[PDB]
Amino acid sequence: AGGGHVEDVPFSFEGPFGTFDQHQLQRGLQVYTEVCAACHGMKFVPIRSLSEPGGPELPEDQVRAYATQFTVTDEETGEDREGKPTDHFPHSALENAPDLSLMAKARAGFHGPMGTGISQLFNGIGGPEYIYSVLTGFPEEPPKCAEGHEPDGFYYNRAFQNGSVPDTCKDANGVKTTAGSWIAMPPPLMDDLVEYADGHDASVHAMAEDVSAFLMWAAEPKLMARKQAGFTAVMFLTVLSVLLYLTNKRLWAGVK
Amino acid sequence: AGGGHVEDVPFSFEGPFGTFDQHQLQRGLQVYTEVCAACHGMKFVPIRSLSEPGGPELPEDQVRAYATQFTVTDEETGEDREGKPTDHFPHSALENAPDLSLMAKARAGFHGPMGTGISQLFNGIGGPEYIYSVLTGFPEEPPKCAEGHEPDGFYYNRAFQNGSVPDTCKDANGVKTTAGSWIAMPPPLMDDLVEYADGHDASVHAMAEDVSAFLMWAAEPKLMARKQAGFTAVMFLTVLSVLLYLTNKRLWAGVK
Amino acid sequence: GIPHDHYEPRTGIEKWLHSRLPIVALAYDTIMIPTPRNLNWMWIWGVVLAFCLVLQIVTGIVLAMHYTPHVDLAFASVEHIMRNVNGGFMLRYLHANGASLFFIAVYLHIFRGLYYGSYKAPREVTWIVGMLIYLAMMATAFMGYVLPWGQMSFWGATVITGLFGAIPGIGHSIQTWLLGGPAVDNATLNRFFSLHYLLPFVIAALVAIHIWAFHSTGNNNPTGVEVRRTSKAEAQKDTVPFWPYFIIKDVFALAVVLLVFFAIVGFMPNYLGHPDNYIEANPLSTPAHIVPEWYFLPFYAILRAFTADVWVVQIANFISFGIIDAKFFGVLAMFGAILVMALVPWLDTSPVRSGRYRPMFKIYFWLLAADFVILTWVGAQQTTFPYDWISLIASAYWFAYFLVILPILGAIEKPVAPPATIEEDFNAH
Amino acid sequence: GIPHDHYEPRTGIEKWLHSRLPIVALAYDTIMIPTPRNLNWMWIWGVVLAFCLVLQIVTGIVLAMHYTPHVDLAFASVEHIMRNVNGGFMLRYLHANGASLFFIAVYLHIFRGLYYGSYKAPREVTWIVGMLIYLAMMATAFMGYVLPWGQMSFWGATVITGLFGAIPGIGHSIQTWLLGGPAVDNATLNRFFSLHYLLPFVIAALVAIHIWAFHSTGNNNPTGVEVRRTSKAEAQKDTVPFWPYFIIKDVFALAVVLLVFFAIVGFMPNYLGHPDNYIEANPLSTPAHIVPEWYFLPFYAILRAFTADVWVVQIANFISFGIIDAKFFGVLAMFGAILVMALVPWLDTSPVRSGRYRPMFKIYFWLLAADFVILTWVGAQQTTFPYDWISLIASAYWFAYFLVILPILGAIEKPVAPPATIEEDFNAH
Amino acid sequence: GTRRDFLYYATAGAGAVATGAAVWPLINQMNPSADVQALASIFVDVSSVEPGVQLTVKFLGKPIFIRRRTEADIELGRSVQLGQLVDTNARNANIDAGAEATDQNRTLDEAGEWLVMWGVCTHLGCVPIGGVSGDFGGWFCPCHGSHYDSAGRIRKGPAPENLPIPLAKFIDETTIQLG
Amino acid sequence: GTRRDFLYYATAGAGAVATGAAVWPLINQMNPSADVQALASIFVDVSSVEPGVQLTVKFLGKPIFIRRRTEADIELGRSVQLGQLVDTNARNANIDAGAEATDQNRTLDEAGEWLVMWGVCTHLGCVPIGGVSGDFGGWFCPCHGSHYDSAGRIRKGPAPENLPIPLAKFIDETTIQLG
Ligand code: HEC
Ligand code: HEC
Ligand code: HEM
Ligand code: HEM
Ligand code: HEM
Ligand code: HEM
Ligand SMILES: CCCCCCCCO[C@@H]1O[C@H](CO)[C@@H](O)[C@H](O)[C@H]1O
Ligand SMILES: CCCCCCCCO[C@@H]1O[C@H](CO)[C@@H](O)[C@H](O)[C@H]1O
Ligand code: FES
Ligand code: FES
Ligand SMILES: [Sr+2]
Ligand SMILES: [Sr+2]
Ligand SMILES: [Sr+2]
Ligand SMILES: [Sr+2]
Repeated sequence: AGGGHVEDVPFSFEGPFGTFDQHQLQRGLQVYTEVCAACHGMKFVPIRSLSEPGGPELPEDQVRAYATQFTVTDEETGEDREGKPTDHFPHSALENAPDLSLMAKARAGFHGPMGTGISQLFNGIGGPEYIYSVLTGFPEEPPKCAEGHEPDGFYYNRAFQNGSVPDTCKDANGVKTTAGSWIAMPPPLMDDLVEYADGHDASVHAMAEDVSAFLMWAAEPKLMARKQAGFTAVMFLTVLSVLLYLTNKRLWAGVK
Repeated sequence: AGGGHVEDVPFSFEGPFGTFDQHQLQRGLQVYTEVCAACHGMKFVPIRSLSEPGGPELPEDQVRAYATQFTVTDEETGEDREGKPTDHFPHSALENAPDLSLMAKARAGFHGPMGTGISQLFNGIGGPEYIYSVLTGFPEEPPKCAEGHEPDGFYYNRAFQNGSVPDTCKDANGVKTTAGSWIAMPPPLMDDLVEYADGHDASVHAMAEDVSAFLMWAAEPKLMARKQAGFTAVMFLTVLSVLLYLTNKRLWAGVK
Repeated sequence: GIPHDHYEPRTGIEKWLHSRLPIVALAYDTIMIPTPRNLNWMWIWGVVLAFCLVLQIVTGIVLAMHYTPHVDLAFASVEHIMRNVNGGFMLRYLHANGASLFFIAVYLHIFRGLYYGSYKAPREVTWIVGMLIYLAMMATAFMGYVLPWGQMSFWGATVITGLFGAIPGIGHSIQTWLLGGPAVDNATLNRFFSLHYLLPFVIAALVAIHIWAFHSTGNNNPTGVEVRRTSKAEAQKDTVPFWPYFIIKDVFALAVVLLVFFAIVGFMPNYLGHPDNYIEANPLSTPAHIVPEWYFLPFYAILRAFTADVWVVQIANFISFGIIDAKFFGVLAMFGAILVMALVPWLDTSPVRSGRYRPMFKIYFWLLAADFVILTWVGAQQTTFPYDWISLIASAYWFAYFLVILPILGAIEKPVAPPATIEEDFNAH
Repeated sequence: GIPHDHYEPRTGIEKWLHSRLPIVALAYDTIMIPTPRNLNWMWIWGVVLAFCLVLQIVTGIVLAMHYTPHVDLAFASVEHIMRNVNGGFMLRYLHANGASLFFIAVYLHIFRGLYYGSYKAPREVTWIVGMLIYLAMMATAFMGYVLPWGQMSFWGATVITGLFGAIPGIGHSIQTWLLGGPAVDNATLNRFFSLHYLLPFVIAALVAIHIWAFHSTGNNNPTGVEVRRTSKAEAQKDTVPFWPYFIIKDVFALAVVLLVFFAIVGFMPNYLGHPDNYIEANPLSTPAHIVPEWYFLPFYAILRAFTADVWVVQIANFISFGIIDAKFFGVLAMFGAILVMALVPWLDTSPVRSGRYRPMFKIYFWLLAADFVILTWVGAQQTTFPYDWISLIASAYWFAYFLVILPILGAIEKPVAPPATIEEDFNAH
Repeated sequence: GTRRDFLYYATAGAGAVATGAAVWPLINQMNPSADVQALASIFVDVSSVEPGVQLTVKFLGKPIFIRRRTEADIELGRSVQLGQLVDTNARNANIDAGAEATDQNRTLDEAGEWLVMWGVCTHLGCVPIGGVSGDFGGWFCPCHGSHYDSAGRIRKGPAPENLPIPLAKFIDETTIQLG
Repeated sequence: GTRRDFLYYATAGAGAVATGAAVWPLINQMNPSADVQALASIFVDVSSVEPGVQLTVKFLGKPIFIRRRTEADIELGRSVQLGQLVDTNARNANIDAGAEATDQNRTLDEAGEWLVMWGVCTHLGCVPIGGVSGDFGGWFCPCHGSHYDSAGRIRKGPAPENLPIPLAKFIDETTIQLG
């Protein structure tokens, strides 16, 4: 495989003061339920977090109503039942569809110049920015080298890297000539496939951005709490450092 | 409840040199499969141990044939299948039927004179001897205090103690007057209910002793290794104690 | 510091090491410290405790390589060890009965200290250090008993959170904090396992201070007469080095102890245990004949002896306007048994150290030994009559011995003259 | 022992305690040892490591109260901490990045020792004690990375059992023993968890010996001149007590370190990790872009640098009649990097302590500093050309520095005169 | 000098706050997580519970007792006077906390036939033995020897209070709503 | 005197033997248990595997590769000579251990279309990447950089030997028996 390029998205959560857009996560939640949930699942995400702070923050009744659409096999009884807020999202309905719980942190969107991590140091891991590129990275037609040579059951994506490539597209010494590769996921986003609550734009780029934000929140629900605590510890230890500096400075005066 | 009396059985495994009777556990295995297995289960006992040393020690093909009768839900696949030697015996088919894996060590058959543990010190815990008393402790008719007052679905057993008792059988200050109490298990053993391979006697007393030994092996499969190892450890530390004494005696000789 | 002789580097390698890290010197001064030469068989229990602590830790680490701290798998993971892990059956019984050996040791070790006045000065630090070790051991052994997750394991865990739950006002909050929820659940089992791993190392750290404590002051002896420190040659008459005389003697007794102990583990590993812990945990049903471990029974009796109708409890109840109820009073009595035992250096006012030469003290001491056994025995018995009052009479004497008798004893004692020196006692023997 | 002054009990309580357990005296003699007054900012990493070791153990013990060592629940149990446990997301990132802070420290701490010759006598014991700490840390820190049971975690565990599986003859036996089966399975995770809890306490035990080691001899200094011990008044000109002059200085630097470190954990907790460990373990698929932690990459390069076509490997193959293949040679090279670094007191024959006054040594040191960083950098790169040869030059220079250069250096060195006393360096600056 | 002593206190105070601010995260982790906080009510089908039969159901980690009391069990509660009781509080979440511990205040129906209460001994949280046990024809705790009557009130033993009664109500003729 | 010094040797030996007999159980415990020892054979349904598609199946905890090789892959294997190979051993459990590492000795059928081998890199046990990868049109190991040819033979990298071939045989036209 490899590590290539990505479309840089100014997500709201990016940056030291970045925070989730509450309406965006509700939009991304809708995209997941209506499109992605048909094949994918989130075996690790509790449904109750849709009302927890630093997230979509829905009313508990909407979470209660939203959870009922999912079927859950009771751990004790054994017979299926309606979904409660205490249950997790179901397993991936499609066997070979990976789980989307930690996808926004399990993929790197940026790669250091010479594997030096300089790009990641300034741009981040790039998970939510990589998902946006895969959804919007399905071209109309394949590359010319593959016309009449596509592996059956796969689709070309610019941003996907772990996919097969026809031998007719490889050069003389085995290196692939295409930017991307052939992914097994059909194009999941089609223009205006979803109608949002707040009437927000539902383009392919918009849905990818919205669902990426929701997919980032699913992977790291406590991001907004972490940055509050981090800034506090930074501010506090700075005070401790400043006082320790003046204390250390005055103590050595009585020697030299 | 309480702790009452029991029929003292000279089990072969009792005593410092006691060892399991290989043929006896095969009979107890037969009694479990044909009678007890209908309601009870052994969720902790691996089926493979029916050929392991220090046990029934059947041929692996017979164990392989014996294991196939059980249905098992594959942990990975999900679809049912025939039972392998790697699987355990099934859960208790009857919800309120306790698991018999550790029953032979989870019940005390002896009780100290005044709760001083002297009886256990000389007779053992008495688990396998208590099971024999429950199986053989079903009388023909109930006690006279209970004649015409049996709770429907319960049966009187002399040795069982944790069962309910009618108020008509208790004394003036709340203490029950009967030796035993009412258990929810119908008498599972009937004379000659099992036909053995070698034509061995199939009385109620014989089957109870045989299955008790099998239940002791199920609870403690490694008993024969423990007593050999225990005796071994005794021999080494005995030698070490003796030599340390003579060294200690000669070392201290030059003082007093 | 007793007059010993310094460590002198003999070989060349010893000289190379001694100029950088004097570990061989500290080891020599430590293992060659002068020890009184009149010790009888009752001075072995300190060494026996050292082996047991190593045994539990060594076997414990092994058991942690196959145990699973989870309610759905804990009890199952233990039966995996018993049946499938090579030699796993011996190691578990060693860790279980080893704790029982580890606890008959401390009581014999403790009762030794009470008879010979090893708690009186300058040995307060050694005694108080010992008390901290005892609390860790008691807390440690319980949390280990929760790990198999049997019927006894589950409801034992429910009780201890209730004991901290018995504090007025903040108790109910603390009970949730200890439990990690409304009731005993996976959060309780998982944390009890973590602390059960931690505290034995904390116990080992305390034992170092415990060992350091008596080396600075010196080992007590049956006579109570201090070692002569006016010259190295006078000390040599009153003392012999720790190694090899008492190392081999204690190691000899250790082999005899292990001989007895391995015969238990080899032939009746369950006599000291309770069969109810071989039953899967049932949150909806408690056994009818609960009996804690024998080394917890005496404190189990104290917790039940003070019911709501005891006269003394009603006095405290009225004085506190109902604050001190039966629940809170019972917990204080149970923990109070440690506190009165810890404070005994400041309650025994007799200036005579050894109880061998205190005739009246001998009577009251041997009653306490019987009292501890009686307390242990009644803990397994049913709460009905007459066991309720026997445990109350026994419980009463415990506090009377430390808080009432020992202060009173120091005044009316008619002591006997001890020997002039340790050498005098040895020559008669 | 440097000339300090004894502890004198002042109050009555201090007299009461000092005649029983001189714990206040040992603390005074330890914490007031005379330290050279010319130490620069490179002598802070010892205190930072002490804090880090407390941090990992303290946070680590907490994490064990919610982790479940089981393949079906391990990866899930981590996300339980991240999402539901109050503040659990911070504790994992602290314990995770804390290991990275704990490992940037040792290398700067080690390179300080290599530059200033703190491994040369009388400080061999401090170095060897440190090397044992390093080995425990590397094995310890790895097994923690196995516990989340991600894709990176699973196949890493397969490697280590293969590393001991690469030994001729006995390797396959050890590999089964380490794995507990044909492959990495539940038996492997359960035992690795037990050792990850144990070894940090063993590390703490070594740190005590590490602390005792340099206190007995005295802290090295940038000049390399030992403290004058002819009189208490001359030492005071070359030295100041450890407390309060250097304790506050180290604590000050700690706050600056923690200031930087908490911003990492607060704003980019995953930059120092690998995203592939957020994927559940797959026994049937290995990731395409494996990258171990940065503190294992230099040893990752050495394992891959010695392929079957390397010239040096081919020579060893014939001499040993085929026993030493590329696999076994790579393992020997990886551990050999420790052995050459562990044996550096007996390879550097120059009698000058501090490398500040060794001009030729300085070049090879800074190349070694670049070499260690370069080794780390290639670990993330693919094995293809030209990276294949770069890792071999770097690997070759590592053994050349210790086995070839440093022995030769001691003869042909042209050292520079150090200052007459530490005071001269302190007062001139 | 305010610039002098202040520094030798703020530095110590910052360290004290640092220790405190570093210890508080380590304590709060042991508190219950979000998965346990969000438990909710349940519904029990008591259609086949004859008089004298007790039905034990788990709720919030603990057992809840649901006994259809017999003719005799009802009277024993109503015969006891408020002065004879150890605890004069009903310990019931439905009625007010100050309510008296009458038998009609411990049951759901005026006939006193259905007794619904926490199966949590108020001493230390064990499960009392059901049916007709103890010295008062009620519940007996085997952990330390607490005796309750047929109405679920403490009469003898270390337990201070009566068994608490959860928020319970009949939603229809044959279904109980706990919590 | 043989009665004198001898005792100060046997006493140490008894303690040493006691220590040794007590230490060996602590080591042997880490060996595999009975639950893993009793794994057995499996059956794979290769009915719908077209040429070029690889089928990975779990067996004894590790992956087994089942690739139906393409037209180009088969001849590429047969083009390599025994002298050109790093390892001349076939490492096959069916045929003898001494068999040569020819392409015809690495497959089950004489046509060389079905290749069945352990998906266990012989270096340290990783899973090589399938399809057509590496510098020899075969398998590439991402752990340390081992390149295999289209027949599954090692050509370049740290791996000493070829990928082992399990005891495998076709029981019928469309089913493989592993183990
Ligand atoms: C079935 C009709 C699908 C729907 C609807 C969605 N996805 Fe999917 N996805 C599907 C398959 C079969 C696969 C496996 C691809 C492979 O090559 O094996 C995937 C994979 C993904 C991935 C992983 C990309 C990677 O780097 O490996 C992502 C990030 C992903 N899918 C995202 C995604 C989103 C956001 C969707 C809703 C907008 C969605 N998928 C729908 C099948 C299907
Ligand atoms: C259904 C027809 C059963 C068969 C066949 C066997 N047992 Fe049973 N058993 C059954 C029930 C419903 C119960 C629960 C009893 C209760 O009071 O709750 C039991 C219980 C036991 C016990 C436990 C005794 C105790 O001390 O609690 C034992 C030891 C036991 N059963 C043994 C046993 C044996 C050996 C059987 C085959 C010969 C057997 N049972 C068959 C129901 C049924
Ligand atoms: C792990 C538990 C313990 C161990 C390993 C241990 C070990 C020792 C050792 C080696 C000694 C030196 C003399 C001897 O061996 O008897 C000793 C002495 C002593 N111990 Fe302990 N002990 C433990 C627990 C306790 C406890 C719990 C107490 C009291 C509550 C206690 C009280 C004493 C006393 C009073 C002495 C005599 C000190 C002296 O004579 O100076 N010990 N112990
Ligand atoms: C002072 C030291 C210790 C004491 C007194 C002690 C005591 C106990 C006791 C009484 C039990 C219950 C046994 C049973 O119910 O069958 C137990 C269980 C357990 N202990 Fe310990 N323990 C100690 C140290 C340790 C250590 C250091 C570890 C791990 C490194 C450990 C790991 C375990 C485990 C995993 C169990 C559950 C498995 C079992 O019961 O066999 N223990 N312990
Ligand atoms: C938990 C890990 C460690 C801790 C807490 C620690 C702590 C310390 C401390 C407090 C000092 C005194 C001077 C200073 O602060 O720099 C020191 C010195 C030193 N350490 Fe470490 N250290 C650790 C690991 C290591 C390791 C792994 C090595 C080498 C492989 C090492 C080598 C040295 C050397 C050479 C010195 C100088 C001794 C002297 O100047 O006399 N340390 N360490
Ligand atoms: C003292 C040196 C230690 C080091 C260098 C260390 C390092 C690590 C590392 C690198 C991880 C993987 C973190 C991740 O992948 O997110 C980890 C995980 C873990 N460690 Fe440690 N550890 C140490 C001590 C301890 C101790 C004493 C415990 C005591 C229980 C502990 C318990 C755990 C647990 C439970 C995990 C899994 C949970 C998690 O990854 O957050 N560790 N450790
Ligand atoms: C050396 C100390 C540096 C402190 C950490 C730098 C934090 C700035 O780094 C940025 O943090 C953002 C906050 O999440 C991330 O979104 C960005 O990806 C990361 O680059
Ligand atoms: C104090 C040391 C006593 C050693 C243990 C006594 C062993 C005798 O005790 C008997 O051992 C038999 C052999 O295991 C068991 O079958 C009996 O149940 C047990 O009572
Ligand atoms: S726990 Fe119920 S009376 Fe003590
Ligand atoms: S593990 Fe496959 S080449 Fe190293
Ligand atoms: Sr961006
Ligand atoms: Sr018998
Ligand atoms: Sr009265
Ligand atoms: Sr060549």
